[PDB]
Order: sequence, then structure tokens, then C-alpha cells
Amino acid sequence: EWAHVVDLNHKIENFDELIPNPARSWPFELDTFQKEAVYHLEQGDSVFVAAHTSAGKTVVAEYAIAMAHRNMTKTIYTSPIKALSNQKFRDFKETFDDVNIGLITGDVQINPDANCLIMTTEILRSMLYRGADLIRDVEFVIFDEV
Amino acid sequence: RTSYQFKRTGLEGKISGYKEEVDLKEVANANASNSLSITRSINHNQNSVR
Amino acid sequence: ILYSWLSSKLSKYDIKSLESDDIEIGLLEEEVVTVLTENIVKCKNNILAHRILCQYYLLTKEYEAALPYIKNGISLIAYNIKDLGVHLPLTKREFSLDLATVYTYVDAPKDHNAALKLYDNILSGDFSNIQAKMGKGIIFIERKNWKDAMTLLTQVHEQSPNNLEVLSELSWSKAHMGYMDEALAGLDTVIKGIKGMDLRSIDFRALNLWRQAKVYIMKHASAKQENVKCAFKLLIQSIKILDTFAPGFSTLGDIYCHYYKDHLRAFKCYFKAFDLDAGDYTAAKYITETYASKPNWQAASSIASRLIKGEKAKAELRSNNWPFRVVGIAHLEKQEESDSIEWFQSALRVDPNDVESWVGLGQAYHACGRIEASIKVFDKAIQLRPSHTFAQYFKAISLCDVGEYLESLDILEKV
Repeated sequence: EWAHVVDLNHKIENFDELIPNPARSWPFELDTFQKEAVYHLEQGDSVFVAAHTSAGKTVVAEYAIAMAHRNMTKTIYTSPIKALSNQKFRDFKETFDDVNIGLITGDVQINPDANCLIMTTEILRSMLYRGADLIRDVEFVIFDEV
Repeated sequence: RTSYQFKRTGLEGKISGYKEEVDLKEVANANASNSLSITRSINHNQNSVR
Repeated sequence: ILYSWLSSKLSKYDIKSLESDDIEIGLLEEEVVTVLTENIVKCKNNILAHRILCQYYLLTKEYEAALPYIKNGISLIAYNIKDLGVHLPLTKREFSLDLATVYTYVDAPKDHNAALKLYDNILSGDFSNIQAKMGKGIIFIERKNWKDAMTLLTQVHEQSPNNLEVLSELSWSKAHMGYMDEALAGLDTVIKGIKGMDLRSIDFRALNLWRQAKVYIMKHASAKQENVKCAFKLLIQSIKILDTFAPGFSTLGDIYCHYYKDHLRAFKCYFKAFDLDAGDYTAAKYITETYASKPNWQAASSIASRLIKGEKAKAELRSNNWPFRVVGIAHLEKQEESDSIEWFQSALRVDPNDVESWVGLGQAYHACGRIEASIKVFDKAIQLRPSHTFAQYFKAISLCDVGEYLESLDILEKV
């Protein structure tokens, strides 16, 4: 139940074998504190990103699926705006290498058997009251713009 | 009330030996009464979310 | 301080030579210690006093208390070099020994190569120093780099050829190639020294009684079982002279099952190691092998308190996934399936091609609620292991619990 303040002036520079499996590694270099976020993800504890947009906030979104896809859990990206849902869906199609993505609308869900669903906050709320399928399968839920 | 369960042989026992057990908690597995325990029987009358 | 050290009662100095039932009243060592705190701390640029202060606390079972006056020792004349102006050729050679040896042995795995260029400074004309064998010993020997580690073990020649331990290093660590009898001979030549019966002096002897025992054990292999049975005298002596010594039973515990195959006291070896600690490779794997095959995993759960918790143990345990299944599977049969997953994640990361890490994790996933994940996992154990029989039943059940009887007809045909 504790929330420690990370100073952001420390680093464990063993990223090749800190993640013991071949998870993901990019040609563009990530920031040091955001590698630490990834490290914290694999431990089991929760996370909270207080950053800025257009400055590599997708580092957490990248390892949200990449951890879950190997370890066999699921992930929900939850955005309040519908346009944003479409946008980040497109992004997920683009950056990742063969991942089962999904998006819920009023009419019907795009990609029924999706690994990574996307939905509105209202639609998210409509899992806990209704009794949905993907609150069993999901462990690390992403929350957009808090 | 009983349940078939089968464990392991020993050190690095990839499914060979086994011993059984019994469980008991709350009531029958169904969402009509309550069954807040997450391990529950999924019926043929449910969508992706709603 | 300096005069009082010349008239000491430990190191190789003497009061009588330098002149040129009934309690005693001689010049004791306890008169020296009072001057090392009060008087020396006030005066600045006092280098020899600092050096001598360092050297007494350094070699006498302490790599910690000298640390404050090493940095100062540097500060003293290095700052004063501007406004006084004096030569310093020998400053970079004693403080090579004084600075680096504090970090080498105190921090056992961390700061070995602390000097870096300071040993390169001394090792030019004279083919090293006592420090370029003391500090660089663990660089060549313990971390394992057999290029100069094999050949260069009498690079202690220029300073002191006839020192007791350094000449015996020639074949001690280099005992895996062939020179085993020679090593034994050398170690015998290094034994004749203190031979004490106390906490301060006899530690060296205690540590020899592990040193030589290992060599004795080794010499048998590189056929006959003469010095295998006779090794007991050196191992049993190890757990005797000092007080408590864990590596005695642990090092030769797995050795008892080689030639004689005496696995009766192999049970008693790690039962004896339970007294000391037994935070190592063999003891845990054995303790599991007996208790878990009973079957009885409640006692196997007690090993988790010292298996992965050792911290330094994790470095040599991440090749295989043996220490993660011991702690992980102990939780499964005790019925707490939330804790199961994290261990199995690490295990998965370590070992990709495995059944028990996946199928065991898929059992937890089954029992927790994530049945959709269990289908994915169990069908991958069919993909990984050519055709596993138990995975098809588990998957069939998982297909049923969801509701689909699509492939349940086809899957149960082969089973």
C-alpha cells in the first residue's frame, strides 16, 4: 500500500539481462527513468506516470502488452475520447510486431478475439456492473490522461 | 462436493504421480445466486463485454 | 605512535634491537591507541603518521576503520603540493596498496578493480608490487581469466620471494589443469606459520583447513579412492579449530556421491549444514529432492526463506530454472494460487523450452480464473514438447469450463 518517490537520478544499467526473456529492444534509445518504469513493471508492483505528451510516454504502453503477451495476461487501454481510441489503436497496429488488438464501439466490437482491447471509460465501467469476460483475463489496465 | 485433482511425482515431476483432494466454500458455481469467487461457470449467454 | 609502533608486540619490529602469578609491566600495545584519535586528528599535512595509522588497522582483520584517513591521506600533501613544493614518487605506490585493498576484500563481489590505472602506474620497471598480486589476485583468480592467471603467480619475486602464502599460490587456484600433487606440496610449504589456538590468529588456519581439503579432494580424479576416503581428516578439522564453518560439509556433500556413492551421510551433510546456514547450490536442490519426492512440499516451502533470498545466490542460479520451481511449486499444492504466477514468469524468462514452468503456470491460471490464458498456455506446451499427454486433458477441461465443445471431440480422441 506504499507509494515511494523515485528520485530519477539513479539507474540499473543491465537492461540486456534485467529482463531475462527476449521481450523488446528498440533502435531509438529510451530515457533512463522510463527503463526503470519497465523494470518496476516486471516486479509486480503498480505504476504511475506523471510526464508530458510527445516525449516517449508510450514506453509504458509498449511493455504493457509485451510483458502481458509473453506472460499470458491481457491489457485494456482506456481513453475518455473516442478519437483517441482510434488513434492509439492505429499506433498499436503500427509499432508492435503481430499483436491481436481490439476496439469496442456501440454497434459491435472490432476484432472479437482480441488480446489487447481498447474502450471508453463508460464502456470500462460497464464491465464491473455487468460482469464482463475480460476482467478475468486482464491484470495490468492502462489508464489514459489522469 | 468432491473434486478430482492430480499433482506431481517429485523433483522435476512433469506429470506422473498424483494425490487427490476435496474443496468446500459458499455454494454451487452459478451467477444466479451470487458466486463472487472468480472461478465460475461461463454460460452460453454472454457478449464480449456488455 | 611511530616509536611506540617500533616497540610493538605483533608485527616484525622490536624495542631491543633498535637501541644500538606475578603481573608484568612491559611496553604494551594499548598505550599506542590513545594517540591515534586525539592528537593526530588536529594536525594537518601529517602523512607518515596517517600511513602508519592506516597500516596497523589494515592487515589486522579490518577493512573499514582506515577508510576515513585514506581520503584524508590523499588530501594532506596533494593539496599542500602547491604552496610547499615537494617530490612524490612513492605516494602513488603505498596508496595503491592502502586504498584498493580496503575495497577488494571488504566488498567481496563489488569493487575489485578499484585502482584501474594506479596498479598500471607501479607495474612498469619492477614487474609489480605486493598490491599488484594482492588486489589483482582476485581479478585473475576468483573471477576466472586464465591467460596470465596460470603463468604469472611468482610475480611477487622482486619484493619478497620467501613470503609464506604468496609463493604457494602457484598451484592452489591453478589446480584444475593437472598440477594437484604440486599444489598440495606448496600448500604444505605454506602451512608452517602461526598455528594458533584463538579467534584472531587461528582464522588463517581455519581457512587453510578448507584450502588444502579441496586440493586433497581434487587430487584423486585427475581414478583411485585412496585420498577420497582420507580427505575426511582435513574437512573434519575445518569444523573444529575456529568455531563455526559452513563450507566444510557443503563443499564435500555432493562429493560423497561420486566414487563410493555414499548417499547415506549425504542426508546428514545438509542436515549438518542446516546448523550453519546452507545458502548454496547443492543443499536446497537436495532438500527438495528428498522432501518433495515423499511427497511433502510443506518442508520444501521452508527452503524458499534462503533459496532466492540470498541475493548473491541469484548470479549463479539464473542459467537454469531450478530455484524458481522449488519456491513456486511449494505454493501450488498448499493452495494459494495468486503467488504462483510471478515465480513462473521469471522461470519462463529463464527457460523458454519447458513443460513444468508452463503447465504449472497454466494450472494456476486455470484455478485463478484466467481460463482463456490457460488455453493459450497449454496448447503451447503441445507446440513446445512434441506431444504431451497431460496438457490435452487440462486443455479439454479448460475448453469445457468456458463452454466450447468444438475441439473437445478431436482432442479426447488422441488421449
